[PDB]
Amino acid sequence: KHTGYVGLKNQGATCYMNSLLQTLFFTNQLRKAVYMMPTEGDDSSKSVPLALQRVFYELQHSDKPVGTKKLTKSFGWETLDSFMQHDVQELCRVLLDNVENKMKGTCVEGTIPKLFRGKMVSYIQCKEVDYRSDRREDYYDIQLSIKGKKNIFESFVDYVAVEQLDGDNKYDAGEHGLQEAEKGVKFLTLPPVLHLQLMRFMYDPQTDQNIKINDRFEFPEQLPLDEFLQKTDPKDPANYILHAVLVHSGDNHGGHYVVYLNPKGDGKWCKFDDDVVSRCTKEEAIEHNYGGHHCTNAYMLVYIRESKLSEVLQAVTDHDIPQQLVERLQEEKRIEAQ
Amino acid sequence: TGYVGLKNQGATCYMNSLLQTLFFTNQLRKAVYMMPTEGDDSSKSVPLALQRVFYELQHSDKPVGTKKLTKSFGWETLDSFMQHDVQELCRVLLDNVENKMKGTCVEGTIPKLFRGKMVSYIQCKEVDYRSDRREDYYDIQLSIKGKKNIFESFVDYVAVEQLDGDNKYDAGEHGLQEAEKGVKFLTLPPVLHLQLMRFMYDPQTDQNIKINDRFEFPEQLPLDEFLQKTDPKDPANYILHAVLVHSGDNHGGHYVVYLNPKGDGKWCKFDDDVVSRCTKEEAIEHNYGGHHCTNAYMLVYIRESKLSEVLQAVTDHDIPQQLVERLQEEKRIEA
Ligand SMILES: COC(=O)c1ccc(CN2CCC(O)(Cn3cnc4c(-c5ccc(CN)cc5)n(C)nc4c3=O)CC2)c(Cl)c1
Ligand SMILES: COC(=O)c1ccc(CN2CCC(O)(Cn3cnc4c(-c5ccc(CN)cc5)n(C)nc4c3=O)CC2)c(Cl)c1
Repeated sequence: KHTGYVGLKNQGATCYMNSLLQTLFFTNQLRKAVYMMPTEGDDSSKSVPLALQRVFYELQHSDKPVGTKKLTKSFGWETLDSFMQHDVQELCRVLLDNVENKMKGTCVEGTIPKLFRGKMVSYIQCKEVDYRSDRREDYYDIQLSIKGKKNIFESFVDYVAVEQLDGDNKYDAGEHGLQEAEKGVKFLTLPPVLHLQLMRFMYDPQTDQNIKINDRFEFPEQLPLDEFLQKTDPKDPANYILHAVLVHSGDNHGGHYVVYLNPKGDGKWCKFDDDVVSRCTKEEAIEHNYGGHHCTNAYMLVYIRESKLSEVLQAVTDHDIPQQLVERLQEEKRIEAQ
Repeated sequence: TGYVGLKNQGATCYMNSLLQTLFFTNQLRKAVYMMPTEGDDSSKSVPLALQRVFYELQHSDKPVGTKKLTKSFGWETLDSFMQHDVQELCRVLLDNVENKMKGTCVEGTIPKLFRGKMVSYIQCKEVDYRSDRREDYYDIQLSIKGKKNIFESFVDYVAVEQLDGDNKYDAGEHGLQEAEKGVKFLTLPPVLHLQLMRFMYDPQTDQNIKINDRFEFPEQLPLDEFLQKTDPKDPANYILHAVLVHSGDNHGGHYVVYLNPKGDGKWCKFDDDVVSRCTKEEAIEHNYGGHHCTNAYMLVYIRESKLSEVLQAVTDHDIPQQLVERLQEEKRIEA
């Protein structure tokens, strides 16, 4: 009510889910394209696209906290710990893959790659012979190492750092035999919506299963990324605006998951805590989640390219929801009300 | 502390708390070890799953897992535990074990430990008719809204209710009559499970909401004046054994339990895998509530006179060799 935004019910150990759902919902261009999916023939029992349409609809219209049971049912994560055994980016990929496939053949085909997909090069360059292997790869999200790094910039420096293949890890160069080489990645494109997960756990033998890295890790409100591009572009520099901060406090999957957002990209932040949505300060959304200098910190960041902000966050009206969809969900709600 | 914890493996809410609370019911634990579970399916048996959890809590150096248990009684959905009160889960477990103990040398352990008796009376005002009927109970739900403490809650619980107007009592001959109904406790069990009514329907909305009001409970609880008839050689004096605590507003809040397992006033906090010695004030007064939203929702009391028996020592010998061998082979196969 207060903030203009409604929250999501707490209905299980769904960990990152309500955070990710709010984050996706406020990707306005995505929300609109999801509204356009042709789901009239869909089975309301099995359709992930319809379930996301329903959730987004309620988030746009409802005054009361929105429920998500049909959604988790639709993509089959219903056990006591099914969310504990997946990272947030896997849930994102399930959701986005479903709706992307559903958009095939429609006027919004390719929305998901347009918003979230970038491209990178992986190379192996032989040092002592002349042979290089190049592999262009798409990515929808980036996992950044934080252990030993102070900020996003050092994480990106680490990401594109050259690795040496020598000694017992020499590269199989085919007819050139075993060779000393160097292996690394470079960014070719950065997408309009940039999903960064921070590596906040670590599966090491010395730590048995998984411990949470609670170290301080700084991210800026404004992130410039041109220097990590293979080739910059003067008519659109890679300047990114912080949009979402998904936060975990505690040490285990019983910890507290919340998400901070400035949904208009205007620097005015709210905290989304399941059913409770509250106005908050910039400091509480950003610095306070850097981590102890004490276990409350960010594990995922969403950035939007400056040049794409107005389009990615384009206004959404009630009229943007097609009439059939509105009547189907209204009838669901009337059937429930009886 | 000498005590091991339980793994966080889901939104099990009160389960780990209840589990520790029942494990440190030493007499219950011993009787659980004695159940004849040798022919039981290691996947179907709730009694075996309880034996296995208890054994691990007694021996393991590492946080103890609970998955075979939750499978055994089939609460495996995302919100299985959100839709049940703690006393329902306790009853599921105790019904399972009690039934398994039928026809065994420990038959009756569950009622002996947890089952008390009250009388429910209906007394007619204008005619001469009184109906007395005994009811049994394993737990008591105490109203806290507008109650200062446990004493006032018990006073509310035995308070007389008027059956008048359009809810007159249909006694048997005198016809519809104006009467008054109430309960008195006939007996109080050696182990007293008290759930506090910490949620209520709020008219201002239309959900259940959590009452975070202050509510006091004592370390020593005299309950004689709530009996129908007292016993001058054995007054109903109880000692606080467990404080099951919830902090927050919702089932995503934080569940912990405080215990003094030996009845000696040396208190520990059980937070899943973390078991930490703590002050008496942190177990007791700090969980009264008032304005964190951290407070007791369940209390376990033990009759003073029964203390040393309920908390009788349990040794490795008390676990039959067949059960030990079965669980050992179970963890051998896990390789
Ligand atoms: C046992 O109790 C705990 O210890 C504990 C419980 C919950 C949490 C919070 N949740 C952590 C996971 C989450 O999905 C964020 N997230 C996602 N991916 C990660 C990868 C990573 C890197 C590379 C690749 C290959 N391409 C795949 C994954 N690594 C190394 N760490 C993470 C990570 O934290 C969402 C929040 C934490 Cl922090 C600790
Ligand atoms: C928005 O609110 C929340 O999301 C919220 C979420 C979790 C909790 C904590 N959990 C509360 C339930 C718990 O089972 C304790 N418990 C048990 N039985 C109760 C009855 C009662 C009375 C009579 C009868 C008929 N014989 C049956 C039940 N009533 C009226 N209240 C309770 C109660 O609190 C365990 C801990 C709370 Cl406090 C609030």
